[PDB]
Amino acid sequence: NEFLDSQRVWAEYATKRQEAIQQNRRLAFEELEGSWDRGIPRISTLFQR
Amino acid sequence: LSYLKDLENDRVNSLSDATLEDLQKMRTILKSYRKADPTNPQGWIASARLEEKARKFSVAKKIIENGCQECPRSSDIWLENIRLHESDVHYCKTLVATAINFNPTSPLLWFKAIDLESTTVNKYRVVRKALQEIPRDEGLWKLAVSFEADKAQVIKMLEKATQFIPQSMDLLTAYTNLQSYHNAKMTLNSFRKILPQEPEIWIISTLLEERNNPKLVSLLKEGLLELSKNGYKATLSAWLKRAEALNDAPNSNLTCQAIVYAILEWLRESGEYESELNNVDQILEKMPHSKVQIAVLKKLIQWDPCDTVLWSRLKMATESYEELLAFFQELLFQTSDDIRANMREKSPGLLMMYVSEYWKAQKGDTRQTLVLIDQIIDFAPHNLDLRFFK
Amino acid sequence: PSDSEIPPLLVYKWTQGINNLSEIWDVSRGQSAVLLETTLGEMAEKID
Amino acid sequence: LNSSNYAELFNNDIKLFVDDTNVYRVTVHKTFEGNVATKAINGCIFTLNPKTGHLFLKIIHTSVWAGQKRLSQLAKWKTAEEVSALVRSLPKEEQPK
Amino acid sequence: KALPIPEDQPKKKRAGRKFRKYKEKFRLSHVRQLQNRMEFGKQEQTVLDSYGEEVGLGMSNTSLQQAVGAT
Amino acid sequence: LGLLPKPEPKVKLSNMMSVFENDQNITDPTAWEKVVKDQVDLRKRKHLEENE
Repeated sequence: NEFLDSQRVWAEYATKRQEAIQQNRRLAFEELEGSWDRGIPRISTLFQR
Repeated sequence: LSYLKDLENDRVNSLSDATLEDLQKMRTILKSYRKADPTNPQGWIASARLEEKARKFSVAKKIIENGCQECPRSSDIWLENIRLHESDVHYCKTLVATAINFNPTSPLLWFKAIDLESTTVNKYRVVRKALQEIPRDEGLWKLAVSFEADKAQVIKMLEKATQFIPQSMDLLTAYTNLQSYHNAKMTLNSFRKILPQEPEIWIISTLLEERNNPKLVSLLKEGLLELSKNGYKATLSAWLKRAEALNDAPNSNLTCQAIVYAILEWLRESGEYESELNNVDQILEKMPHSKVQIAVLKKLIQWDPCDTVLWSRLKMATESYEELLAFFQELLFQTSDDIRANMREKSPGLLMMYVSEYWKAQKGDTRQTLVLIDQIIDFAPHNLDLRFFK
Repeated sequence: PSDSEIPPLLVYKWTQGINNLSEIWDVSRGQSAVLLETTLGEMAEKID
Repeated sequence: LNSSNYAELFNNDIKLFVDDTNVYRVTVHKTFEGNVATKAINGCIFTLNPKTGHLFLKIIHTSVWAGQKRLSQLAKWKTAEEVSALVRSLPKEEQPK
Repeated sequence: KALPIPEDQPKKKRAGRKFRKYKEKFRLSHVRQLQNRMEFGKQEQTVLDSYGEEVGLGMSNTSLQQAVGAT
Repeated sequence: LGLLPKPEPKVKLSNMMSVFENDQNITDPTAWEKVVKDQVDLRKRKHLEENE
């Protein structure tokens, strides 16, 4: 479940990033709530300080 | 004597998720803060921040908006609300609409709106609206100026900006650039001369003047005029500091030189400072291998004999990796009548330096010889140093 | 160990690879797969 | 801070005393005799740096309380806000422990 | 060499800027004292250190502070 | 095994705030200051006197 879910949520993240790029924005870590504590590495990684 | 764990090596970040119970206390505190009259605004903002951190991205949306709606009408809260909704378009737009109706006077909202709107026409429209509402916001004007591709409209915009913001320098410069005539320049000057402008605005005029690029001696005159007309605040080498960046642009360096000369003249008229000169030197040393600095040194040399300056000039030339040589030639030719005397008195290595420069320049070994001969002739008791090079 | 995979994930990946090699499972023509695993005994301990 | 640990106050660490006792000053003006006189004056927030003896005295204006309720509670919050502002103003080198 | 006769003397009683420091190195600090207190009801705050997640800050971090972030 | 003199507490302007063996330390602040400063001076003066 974790690996399949990782696969899913990273794809999702990528999509989000692409969207942001299209609309000229840094990717809002507010949007990634829901798919936050999922993925390996976690999406909590990408926005750690 | 197991010692105590150095206090400041305690564990810090990537903690466990914050406890509901814990959060509730914070919420209660924030409620108290809010309900004990609005701040007006910041209490709501604080709450929002807490929610963001807590974390939560739903409750905040529910509550913050509501809070905004009833009592407060501050730009800051609107901005916060906008931030909360990164959901690209519609909500943000709505928020903006809500804000500008209430606070049209606060630029921030307008800026936010501009940022939001992707299409260029839309952006332009927004800018126009802002202008209509708020006249003074320089940044907005600049943005407006930037947007357009055509000419007449741009010109009009510039004019409007000029009318509205009395002492925006960048805008003025842009306007000047736009019109492209000496008549135009004159008109601009006329427009400006009526306005009170003490500090350092005629620099622009000077710049405009030497757009022609051959004219250049009148620059000095203009510079001289500038300070006498204006009821001025006593400053030394501020102009130079400001000149720097300006000088660094194309077709400006020459202009800067004249200004520098004028400044020097003014200083002389006022009186010798000692510290001012030192400051100038320091400035020159900083941001080296630049032309305005060199010009200053040249001017100084013309005024009075300075071996240190000459060394400095040489150094500058080296850094550049010819101007100095040219200057020397000019000195020799325009006024060898008055220079020969001073040079003779000095009995210096200036001549030697010149010779060296010539040598460096030319492998053909005839021009240099000629120069040497001239020098020999020039010096009335003839200097000893010259002959060896020959 | 790479910096990409936690070992469970690595294992999973390996499994996937083994499945996702071209026609490994078909042995109709007597094809023989052989998945040699082994420690390199004393390796660290016997560097010159 | 106690009678005990008073000497702690004058180590080389920077500190601010914050008195919010005099924020909502209501007055009933009284001389040595004791006559009544009702009013609701301007207030203050005493903030003191006992190293330097700077006294960041925010003068709370009475305009604050016009149309306000839970007044006491509000006062505390106001004081806190003021303190925060002061802290912000202070540079990191001058800020308090 | 023998162990000393276990007697339990409390002779010292000292203190003094000079002597405090030294001893301050060995005393538990105030933040460590705070840590040693754990709030009662709550799931009390832990730092997951990779080598061992085990570690509870404890009531070092203030309630509000805990809810938000570090100190 | 004597008590021929007595040993007092060597205050300074950094101790000052922390000594309580001698009285008046918050009671009479400027008196206390005078005492402590005075003591310091004496110490210094004594040293100088010795040198002389």
